[PDB]
Amino acid sequence: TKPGYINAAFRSSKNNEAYFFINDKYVLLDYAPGSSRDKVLYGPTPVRDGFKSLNQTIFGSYGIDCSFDTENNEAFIFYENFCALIDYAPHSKKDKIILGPKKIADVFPFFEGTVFESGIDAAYRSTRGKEVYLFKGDQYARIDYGSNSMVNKEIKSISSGYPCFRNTIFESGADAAFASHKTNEVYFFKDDHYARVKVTPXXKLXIMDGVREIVDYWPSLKDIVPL
Amino acid sequence: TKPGYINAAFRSSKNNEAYFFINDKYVLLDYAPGSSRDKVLYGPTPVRDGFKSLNQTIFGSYGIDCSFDTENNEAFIFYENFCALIDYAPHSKKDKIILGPKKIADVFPFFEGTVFESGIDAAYRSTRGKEVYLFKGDQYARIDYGSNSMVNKEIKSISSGYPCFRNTIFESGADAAFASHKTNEVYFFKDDHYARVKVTPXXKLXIMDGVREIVDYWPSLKDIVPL
Ligand SMILES: [Ca+2]
Ligand SMILES: [Ca+2]
Ligand SMILES: [Cl-]
Ligand SMILES: [Cl-]
Ligand code: NA
Ligand code: NA
Repeated sequence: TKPGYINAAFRSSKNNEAYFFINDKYVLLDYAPGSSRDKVLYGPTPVRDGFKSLNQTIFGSYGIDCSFDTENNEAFIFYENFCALIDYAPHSKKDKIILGPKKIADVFPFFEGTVFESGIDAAYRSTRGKEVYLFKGDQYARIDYGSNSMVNKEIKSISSGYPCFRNTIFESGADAAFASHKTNEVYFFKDDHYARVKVTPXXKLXIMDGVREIVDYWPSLKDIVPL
Repeated sequence: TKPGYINAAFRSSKNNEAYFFINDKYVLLDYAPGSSRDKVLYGPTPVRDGFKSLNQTIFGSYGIDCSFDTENNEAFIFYENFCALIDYAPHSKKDKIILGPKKIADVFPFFEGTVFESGIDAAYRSTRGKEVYLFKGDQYARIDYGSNSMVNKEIKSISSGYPCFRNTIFESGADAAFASHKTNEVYFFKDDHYARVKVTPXXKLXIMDGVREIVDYWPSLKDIVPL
């Protein structure tokens, strides 16, 4: 990810809302999926100011570079080789850390000695059980955070797993991502571009309307992107 | 540093007291300098329990691998490539972070592109002004935290700065160190050994009574080191 662009994202338990992490700040967006009533609810503002529990930690100093909602008001956040499980309390505004900060390889042992050990580019919550897809360069992992294991017991290339990404900028990786409130729809970001994808746990599907520009799709981000 | 051995140390504002950092825990010690009557004041205890402002940080998780006092009830602490200025508030147990957690080359930018950038081995407070000696492998630096600069133009080898360490387990580095309450005496740790040294911001040091065993010098730490 380059300066100013979306480096992390996750879906809120609050309907039709998502947190986007850029540099060392965040934006809370009502990304209005399936309509055009998008609006920025909060931000741009420092992670250290927004989520005070993160203020005097690595996440509050440097921001957050990968994430994904788990369940309820919880989400895993990453910065380089460290990660944390947080409660981002969207109603009470009373964020707390639940786990860590801990090295990725240690919260997720199966990642030790892989490309994810030193860091993760992007991730999103599967609709399926406790499954998660994570991306590092052109590689991706599918995990189960309840069993804390790799579902596909093998780390495979993105094109092997996302044919819709072949001959696109996403074939080689993503800046950030997040699962929509819209069942089985996923957003992938990369530079000033986004891909709205429809997935299905049976390997093969589609990009909806090709690769477009983030600010064309969400005019409310017009001069927030790049930051 | 091998597991169970002293990984960091700094001198307390309270007379003849010091904090020794071992694994993910620490000991508070009346180390009794120039006299005897050593006594363990607290611990061993997880850093995350004794210092709660650090509980949910990389320090609470992994411990401290390098440190040095500055002035008052403050100190710089380290863990790999991250550091933080803390208030250990010895009178009240109400430690708080004052700065960081943050990358070393970030707080001390002259360490950028240096052997110090990825981590520091040991450090001690100079009696002179706001100077500090830091060691990594077999070399060391002399910085000033007031001007936040390097006093010594160049990173020098240990044997060059410390003749007394020639042909000693210390010329290849140390695990930990701290300045004594007793003027210009410094303690250096390596495995089960230690050198009590008489420095003098200059050229000619001397190891008082040779290299000895930590537990023979501090009988109180005898069922504790190694941990
Ligand atoms: Ca990223
Ligand atoms: Ca050390
Ligand atoms: Cl993400
Ligand atoms: Cl030290
Ligand atoms: Na997601
Ligand atoms: Na010291």
